[PDB]
Amino acid sequence: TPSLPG
Amino acid sequence: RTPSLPG
Amino acid sequence: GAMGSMERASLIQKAKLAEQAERYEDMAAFMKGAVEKGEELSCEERNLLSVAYKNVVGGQRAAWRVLSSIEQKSNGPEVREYREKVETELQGVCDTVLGLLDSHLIKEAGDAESRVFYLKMKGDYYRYLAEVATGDDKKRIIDSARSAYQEAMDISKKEMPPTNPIRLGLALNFSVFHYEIANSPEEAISLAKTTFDEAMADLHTLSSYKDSTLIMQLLRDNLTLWT
Amino acid sequence: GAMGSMERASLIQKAKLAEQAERYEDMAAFMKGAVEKGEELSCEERNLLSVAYKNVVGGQRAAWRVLSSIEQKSNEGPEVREYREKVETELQGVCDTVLGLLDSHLIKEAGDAESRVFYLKMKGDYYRYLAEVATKKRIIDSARSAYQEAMDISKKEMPPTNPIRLGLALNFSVFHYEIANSPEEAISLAKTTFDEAMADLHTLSEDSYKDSTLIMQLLRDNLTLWT
Ligand SMILES: *N1CCC[C@@H]1[C@@H](c1ccccc1)c1cccc(OC)c1
Ligand SMILES: *N1CCC[C@@H]1[C@@H](c1ccccc1)c1cccc(OC)c1
Ligand SMILES: [Cl-]
Ligand SMILES: [Cl-]
Ligand code: NA
Ligand code: NA
Ligand code: NA
Ligand code: NA
Repeated sequence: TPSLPG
Repeated sequence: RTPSLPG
Repeated sequence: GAMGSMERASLIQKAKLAEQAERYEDMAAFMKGAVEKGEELSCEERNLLSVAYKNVVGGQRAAWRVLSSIEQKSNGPEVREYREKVETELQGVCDTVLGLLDSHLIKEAGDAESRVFYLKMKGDYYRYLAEVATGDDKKRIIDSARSAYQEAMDISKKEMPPTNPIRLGLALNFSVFHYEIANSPEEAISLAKTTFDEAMADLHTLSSYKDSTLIMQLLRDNLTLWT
Repeated sequence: GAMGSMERASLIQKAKLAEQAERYEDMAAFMKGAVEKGEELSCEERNLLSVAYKNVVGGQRAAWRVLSSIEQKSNEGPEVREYREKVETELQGVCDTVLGLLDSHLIKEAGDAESRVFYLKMKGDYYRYLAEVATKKRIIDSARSAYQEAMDISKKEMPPTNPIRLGLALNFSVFHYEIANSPEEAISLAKTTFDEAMADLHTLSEDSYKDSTLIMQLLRDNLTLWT
């Protein structure tokens, strides 16, 4: 699952 | 620059 | 301490040059040197620190995942040995970031936004450790990540509106922690859902709308994958 | 050194894993350790060595160019120069490492033509990279001498379609154009190389035809750029 992209 | 061999 | 003899302003300048040159290890080392001067970071500087180390650890995480995948399929010692080498380097980077946050960015942070930013970052870097940890060490790391995230949550609910992008990104990452690391999908879903709903109620008061809605959609993507 | 206790075959295996993980500094260090075992490199191993260091120095050259451009614009504090010098020194260190491996371990009188040309071309290339940052005559002549020895061997011992011979001619022509201020020679070399390979393509299998024509296409790209 993706986390904050920055 | 001009390109050289890519490998 | 290799940066101890360089002026703070020179380290910040060189961090920006390193970013332009896509030299992220250099950028992180310069930002580490700047942090170790002992002064608070501005918002721009906090973002430089985070970008630099995320690029470094992100490359290590991707390499670790490649090697771990080769290792799973292979099941000589070489794949494991090299995976362990990359793992140790990743652990070193995370330990470095966690050391900067504990000495002394978190305690020195002068406003709620910066404190939440750093406590979230502490949770994130323990989470990166948790991805490669095993056994009792993993359990301790997981508890450390949860405690940092929860402290950030407590502060953001008292001091930030529910649409605040930093608050939203904290909830996003904490929910990812619950789902991917702590095997707590119900906590992950509950947190993402509550965060989504409480921000949605205030979207009409925003100019900011773009920023908050972007992170709300990141929460939504995870909810869809999760539900 | 750090690789001295590792088996040759394990170093090669880990170089291949490092490539899969895009960890080219590691790949280069493993291949250096393999070279230091003192056995000749196979064709596949020569390619691993070359790819690894190409990627390392490629990133350094790209960063050096970024910083040099910034420095030139700032010339219409010392930080830009200092950081460009830091990257330059690291780049020179890698070139010195490669040239050291070539001179101490790999360049021999008693090789097959394919290896002798491969390594002398490589020597020319790494002197050329040093020449890009030098301010130079002696480095330029070292590159020229290495390329010229490789050319002499390649014309006597390899067919005009041989891919190693073609790639050497491509890079020597780039040397003439970009480093040695000899664009007429660069153009003549690319032309005659292309034409002499064209005339012998009919002797090649489908596989060899693909390998040769791909490099011929690069020669033509440079010719059409330059004329
Ligand atoms: N992620 C956390 C801090 C650094 C990075 C930020 C950011 C980078 C650069 C300048 C400002 C902020 C970031 C980047 C892109 C998207 C997001 O969230 C959607 C955050
Ligand atoms: N360039 C010179 C030697 C290594 C590299 C080769 C190569 C790499 C990997 C396996 C085999 C050969 C290479 C790669 C891509 C293109 C070319 O020629 C155009 C050469
Ligand atoms: Cl290893
Ligand atoms: Cl510097
Ligand atoms: Na093995
Ligand atoms: Na040994
Ligand atoms: Na002439
Ligand atoms: Na043209």
